Amino acid sequence: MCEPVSIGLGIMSVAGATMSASQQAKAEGAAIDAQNRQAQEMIKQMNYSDANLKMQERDLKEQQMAELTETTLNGIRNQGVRAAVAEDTVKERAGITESYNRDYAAIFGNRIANIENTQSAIRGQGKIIKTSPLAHALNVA
Amino acid sequence: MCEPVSIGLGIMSVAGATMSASQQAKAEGAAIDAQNRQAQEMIKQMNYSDANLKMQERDLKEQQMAELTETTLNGIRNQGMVRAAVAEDTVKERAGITESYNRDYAAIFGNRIANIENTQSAIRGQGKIIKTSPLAHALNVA
Amino acid sequence: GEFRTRQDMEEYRHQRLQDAAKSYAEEAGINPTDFNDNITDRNIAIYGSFNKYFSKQSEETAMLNTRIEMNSFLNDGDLMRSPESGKTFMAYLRDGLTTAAIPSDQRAREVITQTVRDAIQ
Amino acid sequence: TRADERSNEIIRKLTPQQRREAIQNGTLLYQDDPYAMEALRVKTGRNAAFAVDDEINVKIQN
Amino acid sequence: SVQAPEPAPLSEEVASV
Amino acid sequence: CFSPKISTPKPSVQAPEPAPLSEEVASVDIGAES
Amino acid sequence: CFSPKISTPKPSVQAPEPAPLSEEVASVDIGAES
Amino acid sequence: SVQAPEPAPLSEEVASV
Repeated sequence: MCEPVSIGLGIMSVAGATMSASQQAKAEGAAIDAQNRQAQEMIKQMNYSDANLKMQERDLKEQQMAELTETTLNGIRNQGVRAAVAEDTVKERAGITESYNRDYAAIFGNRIANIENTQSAIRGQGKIIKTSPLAHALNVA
Repeated sequence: MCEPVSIGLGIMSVAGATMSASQQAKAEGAAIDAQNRQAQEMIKQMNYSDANLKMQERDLKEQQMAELTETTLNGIRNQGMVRAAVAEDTVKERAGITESYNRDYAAIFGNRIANIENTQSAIRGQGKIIKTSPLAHALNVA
Repeated sequence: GEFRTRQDMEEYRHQRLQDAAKSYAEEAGINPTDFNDNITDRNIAIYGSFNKYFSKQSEETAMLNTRIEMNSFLNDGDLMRSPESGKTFMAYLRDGLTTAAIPSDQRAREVITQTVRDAIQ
Repeated sequence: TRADERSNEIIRKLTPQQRREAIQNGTLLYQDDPYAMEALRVKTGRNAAFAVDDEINVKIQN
Repeated sequence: SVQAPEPAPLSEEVASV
Repeated sequence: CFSPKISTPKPSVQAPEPAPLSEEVASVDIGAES
Repeated sequence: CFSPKISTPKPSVQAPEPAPLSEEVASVDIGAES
Repeated sequence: SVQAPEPAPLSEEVASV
């Protein structure tokens, strides 16, 4: 009943969201930082390949590895495909205003085809056509 | 717990890694020094040859002796005696090591230095003492 | 492996030396003001022992970085479903090898062997 | 400033395969090669920023 | 609720008159 | 007497699977050698 | 609320040995007289 | 876990180009 983070969660549970955003931000982020540091520390001491490990170590690693997974912004990370295939201050973009809002004038007058949320939409030879898992699963089987 | 050298274990258990190096050094060296002093005083009383003692003293000495063993730096100690057995610097003079006790890649890669001088007798020396493997040696005799 | 910086080892060694000098001088009845025989041949051993450990730690951290990057790459769906997948992996591997980064070729063999097992679930 | 600069110039004049085998045999090098440290800093920064931004984005979509 | 988030798109297609 | 708050669970991926079979008819021997 | 610190024990050697037998057939008599 | 330590070598042998 004296740990800095063990009272933070309790006081958040009791008081609730009656305070401003920053206090809730810090109170939630403390435990996240602690968890990431612990998991990274355990992972460092390990080996890489799974053919050189015992049973208990393999189970521990496979259980605790998954907390580093990310799902939403993979494409932005991976776009850096351009090097494998070949061999911007918002204003130059079309369909986006300076305040990161949609520009209706161009999209309604000039008949803009698509909106370049990210780079690589200018010109483009990397394709990357959207798919559906179930169609592929039926196709294979 | 009131004992002067026993409270160190308690403060180590409670406070922990937030402490600096010197305090850990004191709190961990007190017990080791006490144990070493007790061991020396207790060994100094008996005889030398183990054919002249009672069985209790034999077992006691065997159990108590292990606290004084050394395993790592034996070669540096024993280097002195072999010199006289066979016969009858300031770091800068060494090659491959800078004054800051770090490796000198320039000399290693340019002058083609065969060996790095850890200790003395690296300069010349026909005594050899070449490393071997215990398991192959054991298989040799059997 | 107990310390993380050279200065900590320096201070720890100095304090232990200062305690041990008196602790050993007391027993014989000898006044401490009256131990520096092979100082060089022990300094050299200590410094080598520290440097090897530091190097091992650094290379392991590099391996952790590479593991995270591989895991991030492997989870995108359409790129794997797209008919251009292996070429990107080979280009990434070649770029990683040709900039130090991945230390030796044993590590490259290990990562190549592991990726096949990963790309099954 | 440092007295190990000469080590830096002679280290820099090496074909990458030479450095690779020198590391592999373990004889020399690893703390004085001016590329690994850059790799660590750049990749650490990328990892931290991307993790934070992904967490906030998924929370907003929640 | 919140069964699964929606991955961010590279670029998006629209239409006009 | 207060305003309780909940926490959003972390998404987890483990691949879909059909329901397990109760009888579980599988190989009769365990061990690589045969 | 606490930060325990572990220590490193000193290695000790007493010569390696295989596992002893169950019956341990040894000399039938006791003492040096024979 | 920990393993047995290793005694400091007397000299090292290296290679070159």
